[PDB]
Amino acid sequence: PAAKSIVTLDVKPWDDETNLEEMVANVKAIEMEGLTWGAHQFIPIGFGIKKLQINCVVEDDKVSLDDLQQSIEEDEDHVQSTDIAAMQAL
Amino acid sequence: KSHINVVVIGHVDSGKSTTTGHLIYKCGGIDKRTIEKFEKEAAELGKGSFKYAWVLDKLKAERERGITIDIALWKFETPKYQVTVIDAPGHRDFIKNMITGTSQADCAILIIAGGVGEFEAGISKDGQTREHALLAFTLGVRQLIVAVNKMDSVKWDESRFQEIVKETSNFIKKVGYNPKTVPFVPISGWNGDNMIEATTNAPWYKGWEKETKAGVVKGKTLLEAIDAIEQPSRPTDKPLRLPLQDVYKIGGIGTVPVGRVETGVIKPGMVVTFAPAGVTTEVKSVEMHHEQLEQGVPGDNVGFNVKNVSVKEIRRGNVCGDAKNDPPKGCASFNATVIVLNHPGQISAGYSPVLDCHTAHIACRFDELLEKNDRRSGKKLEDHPKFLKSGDAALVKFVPSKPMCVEAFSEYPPLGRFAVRDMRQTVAVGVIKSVDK
Repeated sequence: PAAKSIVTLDVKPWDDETNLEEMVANVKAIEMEGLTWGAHQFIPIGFGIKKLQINCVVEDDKVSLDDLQQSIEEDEDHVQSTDIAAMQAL
Repeated sequence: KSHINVVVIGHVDSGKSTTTGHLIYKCGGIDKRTIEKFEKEAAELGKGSFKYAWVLDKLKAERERGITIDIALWKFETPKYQVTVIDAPGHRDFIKNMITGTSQADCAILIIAGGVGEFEAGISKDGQTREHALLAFTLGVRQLIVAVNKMDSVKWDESRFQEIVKETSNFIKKVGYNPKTVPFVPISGWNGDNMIEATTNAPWYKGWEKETKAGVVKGKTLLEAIDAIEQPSRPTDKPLRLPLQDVYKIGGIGTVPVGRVETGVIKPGMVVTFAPAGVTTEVKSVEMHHEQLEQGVPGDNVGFNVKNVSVKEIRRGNVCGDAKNDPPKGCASFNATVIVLNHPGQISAGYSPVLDCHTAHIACRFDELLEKNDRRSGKKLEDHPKFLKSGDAALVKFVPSKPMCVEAFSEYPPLGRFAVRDMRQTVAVGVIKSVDK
């Protein structure tokens, strides 16, 4: 079977006014062979700002995390940056 | 309890994930509700009796479907520690994360399969396992524990265990670890042998041992070997260093940078400087989560409000520190010991790939290949090598293409280790030795 890894990504908005529901909808709309979106939640990071923490399960041989991050960041209207908060073997 | 980070490494057939799952599960690290529903199901299948491994298989399936909630990090408490464990993924992009990631391990646990075929397959020179061990060693993870798994597959034979210990000792010695300071624990992750309770399947087993600077430490189980990890020291005494991840403009508040305190402490009222921006201001307030902190310590990801600064004057990659206590600065260049990983090709002076250091992402030129060295001792073997190839350790002079703030690894670890990206992977790992500020 294909080797897989669980990845938890932090997706940050531009301010305390960024529409977070649109932000996560746009992330989850991204399609990649070997990529499966998982659970997500919004976490307060201070001063009213909230970051999106979303898990995904990827097939090691098919999904480039660099490419995935770059794709998410194309949504400049909502996303300021992304970071890998955690990675775990499945 | 004190906190420590552990990274579990091993071949795909080592059973390291089953072993890791068992520890978290039986050390109360798994969510109560989760365990209940999966144990209830595990019981229903038969007359009632169930193996812990079956419960873990069901959890693995839920995790695989992307249903399990919250961050992908295991945590559990031992008698002495609060442990965060990273079961190392096989994904090639994990390499960069291991290097620049936030959770640096205090100890690595190498899980090895005892079976004849599986054992050899795991200690291959070009295997991902050796690469992870080499990376751990290079990044300063000096404590190591070896667990020889699947002992049941070899009928808990003493000779086989002894031969595995001998070959594995050679394996880790070549990486750089001193086998005498490493406990070798025979276990069966699946069955629980020597995990939390001592095994009853090996009369010849008297326990593991390891030499420390004060004496010899002994124990029987893997849990005891983890509890025996020597207390690591934190950088709370050093000057502040807080790499910026993001910067926000909040109406009525002002500019709000956000990042992780790597070293030192940040407090409201403190005067700070942002390098290489060159901006100095007072910290109005500090917040983390839903609370207004009195101080941010190493490990805390915080957002803080500063005045008289536009969200455009500071940005991701910049480093915040104390204005008067060894304030951070940009560099003209920096020298680093570089370990070239397995990648096709040769590196020559002029090479200018992108480097990831803390939150900085900047192309830096391998300005000069100063020396090629013996990796483990650091001894200079040649002056100005003409090129570097996979496996080489060398001292390289780097010149960043854009203003960049870095530190010597011996002074500020989090700002002194970096990953070199190219050819769709990390081609090298670096440890900064000096900086020309």
